[PDB]
Amino acid sequence: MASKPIEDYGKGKGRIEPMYIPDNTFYNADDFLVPPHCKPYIDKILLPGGLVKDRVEKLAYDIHRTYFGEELHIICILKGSRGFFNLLIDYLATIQKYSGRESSVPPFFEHYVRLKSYQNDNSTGQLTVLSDDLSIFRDKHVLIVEDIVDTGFTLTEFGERLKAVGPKSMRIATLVEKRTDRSLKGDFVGFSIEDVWIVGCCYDFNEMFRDFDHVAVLSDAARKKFE
Amino acid sequence: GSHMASKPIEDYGKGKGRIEPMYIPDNTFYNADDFLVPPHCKPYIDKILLPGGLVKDRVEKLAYDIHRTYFGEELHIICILKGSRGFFNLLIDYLATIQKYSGRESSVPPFFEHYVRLKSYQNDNSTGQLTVLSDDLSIFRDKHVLIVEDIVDTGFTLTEFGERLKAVGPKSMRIATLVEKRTDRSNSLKGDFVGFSIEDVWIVGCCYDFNEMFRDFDHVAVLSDAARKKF
Amino acid sequence: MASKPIEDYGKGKGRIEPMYIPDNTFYNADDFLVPPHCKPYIDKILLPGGLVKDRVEKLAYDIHRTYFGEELHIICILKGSRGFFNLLIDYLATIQKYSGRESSVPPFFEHYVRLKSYQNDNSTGQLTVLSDDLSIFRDKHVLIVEDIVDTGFTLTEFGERLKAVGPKSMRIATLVEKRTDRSNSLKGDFVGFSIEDVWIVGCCYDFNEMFRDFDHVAVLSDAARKKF
Amino acid sequence: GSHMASKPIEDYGKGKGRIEPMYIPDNTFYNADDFLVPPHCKPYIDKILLPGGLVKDRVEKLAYDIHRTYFGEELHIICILKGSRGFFNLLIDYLATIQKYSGRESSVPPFFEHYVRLDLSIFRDKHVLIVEDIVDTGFTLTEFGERLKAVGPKSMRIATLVEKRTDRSLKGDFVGFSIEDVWIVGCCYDFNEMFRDFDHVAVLSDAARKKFE
Ligand SMILES: Nc1nc2c(ncn2[C@@H]2O[C@H](COP(=O)(O)O)[C@@H](O)[C@H]2O)c(=O)[nH]1
Ligand SMILES: Nc1nc2c(ncn2[C@@H]2O[C@H](COP(=O)(O)O)[C@@H](O)[C@H]2O)c(=O)[nH]1
Ligand SMILES: Nc1nc2c(ncn2[C@@H]2O[C@H](COP(=O)(O)O)[C@@H](O)[C@H]2O)c(=O)[nH]1
Ligand SMILES: Nc1nc2c(ncn2[C@@H]2O[C@H](COP(=O)(O)O)[C@@H](O)[C@H]2O)c(=O)[nH]1
Repeated sequence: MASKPIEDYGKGKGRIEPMYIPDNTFYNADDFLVPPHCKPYIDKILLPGGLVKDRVEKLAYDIHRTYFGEELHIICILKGSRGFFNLLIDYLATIQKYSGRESSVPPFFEHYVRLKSYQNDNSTGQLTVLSDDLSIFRDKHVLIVEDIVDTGFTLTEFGERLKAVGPKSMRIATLVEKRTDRSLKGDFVGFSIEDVWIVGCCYDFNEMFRDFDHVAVLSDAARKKFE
Repeated sequence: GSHMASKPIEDYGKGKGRIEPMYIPDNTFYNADDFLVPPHCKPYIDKILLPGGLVKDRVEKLAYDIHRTYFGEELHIICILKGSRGFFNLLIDYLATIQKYSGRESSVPPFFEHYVRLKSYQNDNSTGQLTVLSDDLSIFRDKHVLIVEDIVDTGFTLTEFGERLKAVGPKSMRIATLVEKRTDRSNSLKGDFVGFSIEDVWIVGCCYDFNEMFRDFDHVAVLSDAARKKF
Repeated sequence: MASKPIEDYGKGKGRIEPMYIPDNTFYNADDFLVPPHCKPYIDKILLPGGLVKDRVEKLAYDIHRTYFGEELHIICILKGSRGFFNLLIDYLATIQKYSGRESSVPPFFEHYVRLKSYQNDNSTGQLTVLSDDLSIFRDKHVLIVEDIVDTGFTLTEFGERLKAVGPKSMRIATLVEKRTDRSNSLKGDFVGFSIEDVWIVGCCYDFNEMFRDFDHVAVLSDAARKKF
Repeated sequence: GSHMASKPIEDYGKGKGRIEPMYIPDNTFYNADDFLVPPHCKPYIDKILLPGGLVKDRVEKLAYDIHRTYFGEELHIICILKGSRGFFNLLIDYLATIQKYSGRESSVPPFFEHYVRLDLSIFRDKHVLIVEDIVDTGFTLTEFGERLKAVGPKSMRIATLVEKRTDRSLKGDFVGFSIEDVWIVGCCYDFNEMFRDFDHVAVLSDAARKKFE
């Protein structure tokens, strides 16, 4: 199951659809443990931390099955928090420890890549991305992990830089994808949500939600407190 | 309810002053294909009522609520004896972690865990077996007691046991349960620390089961016709 | 492989030996998190709780290798929330959830049993606890789980009762065994630690509820025995 | 015997007033057969130095010690981007659980996490805890410490999982273990990715070393 044409990157072709969270749908914050300093800025919860963990477990099972028997290289893109990647790796490590333990099944490799914005030399002057050297990914099966997909610009621009070194396959894992006017889709996606700005778990806003372990929409009270 | 430790014995089973459980509306479910389900349970499960991670987040919040109610007090927790998957094991895990990291409360006796059976449990002294109480409840005289139960459907087991416990004169009596079913029955028993309020349906998964069919199913669901038919 | 002659019960034949803890060998209690109320009764620690967890993970793996692909019935000699059986089952459940053959092997069964034949105390909706009738184990592969083996009399007696219903195989898992001065003394098949003959508290073990929140294992002190 | 945040800056690297680390005597090991080890690692692992569970129990105790020292104060924790983030991640995990279940009695802003390469203005007048996987020569923390002192923090302490008894120097304030002068791998340390899925700590064998050097 690990081979996939390079031209299918960003299409989510043949993927298992994410959990769908309908528009303006939430849980009551009073039903969950929330930090006392965040209470004044949170009244509703989008994704409970426990529901995030159940979907990340399922994505790790889906990933382990797609690459079983193959050497896998997982890239952690350094945008915002490292939260989602850490949780995903923890479950993949546990599954690896038992499923397929009896073989010369080489364990997965982890890699950390940084990005920097760059203005190309063309008549539009539009932005793109510059990466760390990626030559080590030649002829490898690569999984790129990103906290959330919003416009899809980061993974589109990054994707072209990685295509240039000729990897064997390229897929995307992300915790959330937004339904927006704002095209690129992931292959292993946790949730599909409405077009709103979220915080909590691996997301933040000026460190105000650094100890909040559930996902919520950024409120006007938080924007105000801060600004 | 919660809050102040002391509470009139007469309020047992009324859920007075409690923090209301998470409300799960009638006929509301999740897609089983979004979660990890054992292959052998798949023919019997199309929809999930409560994902296992949602169950754990609610148990964490109930452990918080309980700790705040009994802050600075000696607490006796009576667990209706269940197996490894019972609700009391997860609740105790969270209460033990909160207790271990509450440094300012080191002078308060840590909680005491007790096991009860609802029929006469016989034993032999000093033979190292588990101490399970049944006929003699005298150790609870003048103590703060919390009874922990997997689910309140009719609650008759808790009403009958509660009348026996009252006769020894405990200082306070409260109930913790993961799930309470909605009923039109008047004056039905209610818990004080309740995880979820659900429609009156029969559930399996997590601490619940039906002829061992869902012994490794880590989410809660309504017992289906195909599973009822398998027997 | 799951097969094993019934007469080999209690011999520990063909086992993987347990981790050996030498005589008078301890860790400093100041290096670990200990409940303040227990601090006056604990100066040395025998087994840190994380060392207990690493050995339980290894035992679970050993058990999974022995019974892979077979129908397994695990007997918990009744204990509460801190019993060794709960921790063992947590790791066995994880290996089972990710075993590699989750559609082609039957998941294990858990049973709750009393040591002696008392009158059943069962009722509808309550935990099934077996006492007087052990007949469900006829022709089954059975694993009996106990917190610790000292003299071995408990498991010898219970063992004779289970042999009367004719199980397919019988093995024993225990966290600790004691190095007592006997010959032909019962021993387990999946054992966490071999320790010197001393009386222990902490984790699944206790002494008059004094170590109910103590998550490491230690020897029982005279200060502790004095109090009570 | 103190658990208080204030501390003179000139005490940085001296380990003054610390709780000594667990002492692991020279030539003391555990049998590797008593633990779960990845099959591909087995031929390179002669014996184990520190079981993963022993590491976790020591990190939990360090986290408890850290929480008491800064209780009620705003704390800024720096993860030095040198080697693996394994030790920092485990330490933060325990500190976060203690914080979530500790004093819901107001104020005390929860701790902050920061990642530094190898600019510092944000640490002026702050309580700072610098986290490093292991201390060998002490050169990394001596150099970085002089740059941090320049911005004028309120206090500066160090947390590290292991310190080595090298040949006759910098010491941390919250230290897991004291070991002999050997090169280690596994759990939160690695060598050419060879021990990436190994959950316990061992000494790097010459067979492993010679595979790359
Ligand atoms: N906190 C937070 N960050 C977001 C959100 N949507 C996008 N981002 C950030 O913006 C980055 C760029 O996403 P893009 O628009 O390129 O797809 C993401 O990697 C993420 O860090 C959001 O809703 N909340
Ligand atoms: N599996 C399952 N057991 C239930 C359900 N409702 C009640 N029970 C069983 O009935 C017992 C006593 O119910 P109670 O008296 O507390 O309403 C519970 O401890 C539980 O084992 C249900 O929906 N599913
Ligand atoms: N707390 C504690 N209980 C023990 C110890 N040794 C034996 N036991 C208890 O004594 C029972 C009988 O052990 P036996 O001598 O029959 O093997 C065990 O099941 C256990 O409950 C010990 O060192 N500490
Ligand atoms: N894997 C491993 N890395 C070490 C060891 N000793 C030192 N290092 C690496 O060397 C870096 C600098 O140590 P220093 O000599 O500056 O104290 C550490 O942060 C760590 O990444 C060791 O025994 N094993």
